[PDB]
Amino acid sequence: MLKLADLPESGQMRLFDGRTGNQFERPTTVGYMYMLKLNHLVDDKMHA
Amino acid sequence: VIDSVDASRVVVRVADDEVETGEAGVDIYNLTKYTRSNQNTCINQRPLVSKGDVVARGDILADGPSTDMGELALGQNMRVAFMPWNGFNFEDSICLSERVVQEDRFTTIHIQELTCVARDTKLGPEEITADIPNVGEAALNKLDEAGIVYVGAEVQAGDILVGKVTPKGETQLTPEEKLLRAIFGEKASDVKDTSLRVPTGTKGTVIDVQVFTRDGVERDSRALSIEKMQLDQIRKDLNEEF
Amino acid sequence: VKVYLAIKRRIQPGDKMAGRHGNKGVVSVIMPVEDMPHDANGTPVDIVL
Amino acid sequence: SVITVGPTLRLHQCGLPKKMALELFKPFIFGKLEGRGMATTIKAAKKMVERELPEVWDVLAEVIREHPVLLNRAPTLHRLGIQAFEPVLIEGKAIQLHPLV
Amino acid sequence: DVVMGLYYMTREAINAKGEGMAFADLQEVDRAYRSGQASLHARVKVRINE
Amino acid sequence: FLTPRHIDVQVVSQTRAKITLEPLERGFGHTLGNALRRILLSSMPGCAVVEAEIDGVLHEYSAIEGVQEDVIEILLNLKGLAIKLHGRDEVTLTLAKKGSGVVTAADIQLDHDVEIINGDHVIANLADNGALNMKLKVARGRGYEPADARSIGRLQLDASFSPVRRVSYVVENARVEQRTNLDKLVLDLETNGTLDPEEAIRRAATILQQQLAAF
Amino acid sequence: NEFLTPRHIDVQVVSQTRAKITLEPLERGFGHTLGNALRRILLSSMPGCAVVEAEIDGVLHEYSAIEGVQEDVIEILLNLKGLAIKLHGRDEVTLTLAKKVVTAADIQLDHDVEIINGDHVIANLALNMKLKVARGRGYEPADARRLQLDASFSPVRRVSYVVENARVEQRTNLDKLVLDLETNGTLDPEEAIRRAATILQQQLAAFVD
Amino acid sequence: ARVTVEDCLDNVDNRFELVMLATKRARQLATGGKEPKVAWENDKPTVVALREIASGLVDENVVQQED
Repeated sequence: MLKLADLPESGQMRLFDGRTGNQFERPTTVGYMYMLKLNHLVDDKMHA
Repeated sequence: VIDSVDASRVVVRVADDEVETGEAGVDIYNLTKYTRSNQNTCINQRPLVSKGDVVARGDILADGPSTDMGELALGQNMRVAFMPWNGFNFEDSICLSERVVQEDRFTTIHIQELTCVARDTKLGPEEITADIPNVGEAALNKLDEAGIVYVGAEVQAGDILVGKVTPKGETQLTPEEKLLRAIFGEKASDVKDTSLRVPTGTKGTVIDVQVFTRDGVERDSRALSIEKMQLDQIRKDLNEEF
Repeated sequence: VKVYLAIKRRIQPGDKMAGRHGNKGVVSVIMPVEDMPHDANGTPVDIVL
Repeated sequence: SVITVGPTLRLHQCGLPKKMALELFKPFIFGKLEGRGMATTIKAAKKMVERELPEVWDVLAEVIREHPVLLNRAPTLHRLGIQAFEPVLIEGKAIQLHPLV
Repeated sequence: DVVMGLYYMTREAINAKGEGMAFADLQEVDRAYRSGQASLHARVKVRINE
Repeated sequence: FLTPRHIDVQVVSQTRAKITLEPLERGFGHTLGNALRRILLSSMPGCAVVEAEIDGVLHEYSAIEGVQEDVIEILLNLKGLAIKLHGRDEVTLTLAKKGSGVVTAADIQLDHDVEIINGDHVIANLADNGALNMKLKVARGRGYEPADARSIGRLQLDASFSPVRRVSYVVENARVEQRTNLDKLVLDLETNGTLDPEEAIRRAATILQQQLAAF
Repeated sequence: NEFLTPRHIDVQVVSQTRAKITLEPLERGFGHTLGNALRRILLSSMPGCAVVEAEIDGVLHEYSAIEGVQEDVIEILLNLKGLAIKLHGRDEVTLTLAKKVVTAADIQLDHDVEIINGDHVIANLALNMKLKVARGRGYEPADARRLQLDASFSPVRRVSYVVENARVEQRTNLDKLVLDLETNGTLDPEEAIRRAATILQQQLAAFVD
Repeated sequence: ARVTVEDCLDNVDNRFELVMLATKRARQLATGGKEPKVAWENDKPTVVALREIASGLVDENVVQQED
């Protein structure tokens, strides 16, 4: 499923540095993580 | 088949196979509106069907909160990499991007409750009266002649919502208090104002107010507006099912 | 009486964010879309772990 | 409150949001407001710190740069759970902290 | 994160671009590394004003 | 020591467009591409629906008759709408439709300075039970502005405009017979059609010159 | 649509070769943008002059040592690599030094090249060389295109910046710029910042309106 | 420019009496009877007191004579 959609097989993408602009001499891993939202906000716990 | 889809209620038709002789098409479904849960979070039902489609037994018509188009859909997804970036994800921390605040992806809306009572004391009774002392222009502009803020008004931090005036007798006032009362020329009001307000850090918009009165007691005009809105909504859904 | 006040809370710096495999975390600030590293396709990364 | 990490701050300083910075420095802002000569009262001072005026941050930032604060975890484990830092003026509701502490 | 920075920063590499090169000083090496042609791990030679 | 002139705007779609200005020297192309993306992704003048007042429902949560979607869904569809404004900051728009038919973004009554881009974005679904009626008040902002920082029917919304979504830079090797390494850059500006990409580059040029005139 | 114009308030100067400028009034996402762009245009390329060719006497390779110096020929080459040379007349000149502790001002030079760091020690007497400098816009390594060696043409030495939030009355989320620089001494820090930013002015000034 | 107590902690090696000395110095500064030696760098009297402690300008007998 990684190799059929024009994506690298090990998740070893080649990324570009947005801050410094120097080319990374190492392949990185990106993707999509489905995360959750919690009932641990600041507004219900803030005591003023 | 589905005749008409509305966000308040949905109706479906009954086929000739799984039906009785009399009262063939009778199927109402009151969708849960924006009410209060137990942990002060909002709950609602969103329809995911169209007009002119057939359904089956046990089909999903309207999904609740954190459910979309028939399946459980709790959160959202975004592009995620594994990198310690500038100490923002220091040990196990998170570093977001401007897409989640610009597209309102992982934002959440809570429904905050505020229960105010209007009791009866031995020195003087209380009522929902809009004529409250120590009320400025910004507080009086939000509340009506009854004493309750209108449906859908912007509530800021430190706003008076409900109307509650309590009396007092033999307060033993200081000369400084009567001096500051006589300087401004205001009347010596012996009735205090114990109306509830919002806590610090809450600045939102109200959606509805629920009022309960005793049997054989005087009713507020805001209560009359609430019960007349509820009865015209009930008569509207009875008329549409008829 | 009881009034139902709805707060339109947004993303603020310091909210709680965890995934599905028990990785508790707190967001730091609202960093822009350019500071994150991007690939050659055109889609920059959003939430870096 | 809840904490978060701030990596752009030194060891001799930290971050702190203005919504709690208006109240944790309340006798200091009352003394500065009654000593500089803008408002000698305290009820108008409460009204101007609850009305979110524009000048409250300019008169409040004098006791942010060089004024210590204390911060303690509510589950206390050892003696390093309490600390001292220096706040700055940021936005939001939660507190940024030093990473290496 | 800081210890992975010191780990991936200081390394004994076999094959890289700029193997056997000479650096003038510490900040000249910082200029030469950030130019985009030098690697973070390479067998190089530099004097130190310690 | 050459200045980048005679740019070429390669428009391959209504969202994405390629622009290659000139091949730079050895080490300059990544620098100019990173600087241009760092300034273009920061803040661009876009437009979004910041205010919305409905005459059928008082607030933005309770449902009404005739509308299939929820009011949260219709305000999400309004804040997800791409709108183009030429020379006006605030303009009042209306929306009204009666009948059993769907409504798209072309059904909104535009003006001489109000232009609609998308036509496939479905606004809502109607029925024969009831109808809807609401007014749209949009504004042009610089950066992100929430409803908390910025009568009874006034309902505030957050500024959610996105003038640019997906950009990157791809370096190549060219030859114009003046040096050894000539690195040219390709910039895929993907926008929502609310503004011109060349005008966005000119706006970022004015921002960088107004920011570096002080130094 | 009103943008905030930045104004230079203070400039903390501690020495002639190290300065620390700041920029208080900025926007939310423009401060880190301008700071990282300025750091990039100082680290990437800057037009200058540096030693691109070297030659030793009696040592063909870098491993062969010489006689007449308490240090090694490795130390002599690393000492001559650390010089700062600025010139504007010619493009490639060859410098010759013939001395039998020496200084940097003992090299035979004409009026075209201007020596700045003349107190830099090269060798220690206890010696002939042929150095050639050239103009370079970017970094020219030894692999791409003791004979060939590296060259540092940029007068800047170390760029660093930390951006933090400031005290803003009219707005909420606006951060300031703190920038620390160190140079070779041949150029002023603010003049080097201006001479690096003027190519960013010229690259998009004709396109702007 | 920064709050540094190491210049006194490496000098007196006590970490006890400098708290009382900076206490009396800050009280004399807030009382308005004694002028500070080092100039103000947009700070409170605490930073000036700890800087006068770490610089070695005020001692126990000097603060007792200033009282």
